[PDB]
Amino acid sequence: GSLTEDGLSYKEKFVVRSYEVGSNKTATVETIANLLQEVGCNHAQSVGFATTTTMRKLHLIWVTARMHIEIYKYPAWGDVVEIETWCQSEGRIGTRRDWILKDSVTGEVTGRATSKWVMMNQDTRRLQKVSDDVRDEYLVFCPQEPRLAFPEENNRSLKKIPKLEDPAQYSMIGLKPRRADLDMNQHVNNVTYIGWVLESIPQEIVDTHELQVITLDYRRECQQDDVVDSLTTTTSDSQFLHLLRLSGDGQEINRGTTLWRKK
Amino acid sequence: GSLTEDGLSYKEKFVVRSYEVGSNKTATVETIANLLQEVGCNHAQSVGFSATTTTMRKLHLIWVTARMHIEIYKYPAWGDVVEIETWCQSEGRIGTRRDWILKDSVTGEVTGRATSKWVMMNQDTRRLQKVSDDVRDEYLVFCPQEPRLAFPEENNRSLKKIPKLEDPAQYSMIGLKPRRADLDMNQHVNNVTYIGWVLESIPQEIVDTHELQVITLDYRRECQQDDVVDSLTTTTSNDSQFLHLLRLSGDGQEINRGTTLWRKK
Ligand SMILES: Fc1ccc(NC2CCOCC2)nc1
Ligand SMILES: Fc1ccc(NC2CCOCC2)nc1
Repeated sequence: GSLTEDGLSYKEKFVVRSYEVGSNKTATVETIANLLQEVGCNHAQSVGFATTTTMRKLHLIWVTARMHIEIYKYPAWGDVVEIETWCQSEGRIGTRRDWILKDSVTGEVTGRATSKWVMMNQDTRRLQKVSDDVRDEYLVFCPQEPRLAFPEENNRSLKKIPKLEDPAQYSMIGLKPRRADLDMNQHVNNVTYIGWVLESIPQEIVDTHELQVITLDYRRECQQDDVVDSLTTTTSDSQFLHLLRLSGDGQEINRGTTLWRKK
Repeated sequence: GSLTEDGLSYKEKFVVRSYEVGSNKTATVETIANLLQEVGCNHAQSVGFSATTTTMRKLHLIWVTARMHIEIYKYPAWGDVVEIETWCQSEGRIGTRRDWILKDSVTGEVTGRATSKWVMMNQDTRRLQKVSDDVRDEYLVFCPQEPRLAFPEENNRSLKKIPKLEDPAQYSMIGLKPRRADLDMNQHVNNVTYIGWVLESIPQEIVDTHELQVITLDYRRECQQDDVVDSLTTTTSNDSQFLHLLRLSGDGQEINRGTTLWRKK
């Protein structure tokens, strides 16, 4: 991979692997989500980071608040997908990371994604606004004019998500992470929550539809010793409302929505 | 990736990804195992098995893993390039073998090696069977004719018999179940998931203070997408050795047995 000519964005090419595809021989949305985090990580490394010097001094880290992905075509096993990524400040609210996915052979846009990140103290887990000190440290690596993967006014990436009401239409209970679900810092990888959300969608929907859009809000982290319940209700194309909560006390960890198109 | 000059083996380079590494910032043994299956798949495709032969498709036969044996000297770090070479060899009518050698791309040093035994099985009845002369002749033209072994040694750990763990187990992880990411393109549980499940019953303190050097896993029965598994481990031993057993949560039907060898960091 490499930074682009202006040094304000980053591109990387990936060849879709045999174990990365589902039963239609195309990349799963979890493989796509892993590729998004890998290209994001390579972008941060390329510009010297993903915490700044002031963030390290104050024990602050970036945490995902929201992930939104729209796929038009899933790349097939053996296909090359090119992913471009960039960051932008959202004032003191936090930061945003966007991605564009393209078919390497045709140059056609096959997907797009956007994510909202908030600053959090590593130890107390207290959310915070971004200080002007940290904003100045990453502004030199971001486009100055707004650049959006989802520019449209009133688009799906900014819609409020309601809380699923019991009883859920579908459920998958007792989900728990194994060591492969953890990241290098021993926290549950953000992509695992995408998998857990999808576990409560009936297999018949998966067999007859393709996932077009997924919006996921992250409220609380699942610990390596926690147990999760995945809940889904049809709200409709087929649309669903999702809720992930702790198996015991019912504490919310995520809420989301999915939109599926008939094959 | 590409077939080598003689067309009897295949090589491919991989850059270790951020989500592929553990707490030491080096590739997990499950990432290594996924890379082994990917290079094996690319080798089959390169020689026209886009991995069953013509006779196998006619007779509804498939290759299934009977045993996987991996030894790692150095796990590649996040961002490192690892080169993997793979080849196949017939083992008469018993089945086939696939071997791998892992190297550090920069130094050319061997950092790991693996070997696997595969048996023929009817896709529908699940009945194991011997390799016919016709099947053997269809893949012999893609294998080295002289024996080529990743574990040539006359007393290697890749061929040792594994006993069945006796209850009570010293350690256990119960109620393990696959999610959609654990399935392969044919909706079967990926062979690498069983490696993860075996490792779930090793205490975290061993993982934090030791590095996994060797893993030998026997595959007896497959876990369905709706089955539930229990992972059992007992210490048998600076080095620490363990005996492992995976069995169905309900009736206790064995799905895998294995051994691991760990060295102190
Ligand atoms: F845009 C991103 C997305 C993820 C990331 N880093 C995490 C993903 C890999 O292991 C843990 C750290 N950085 C930037
Ligand atoms: F050498 C090998 C190893 C595994 C494999 N099987 C593949 C079946 C589809 O999912 C990816 C793995 N083929 C060849």
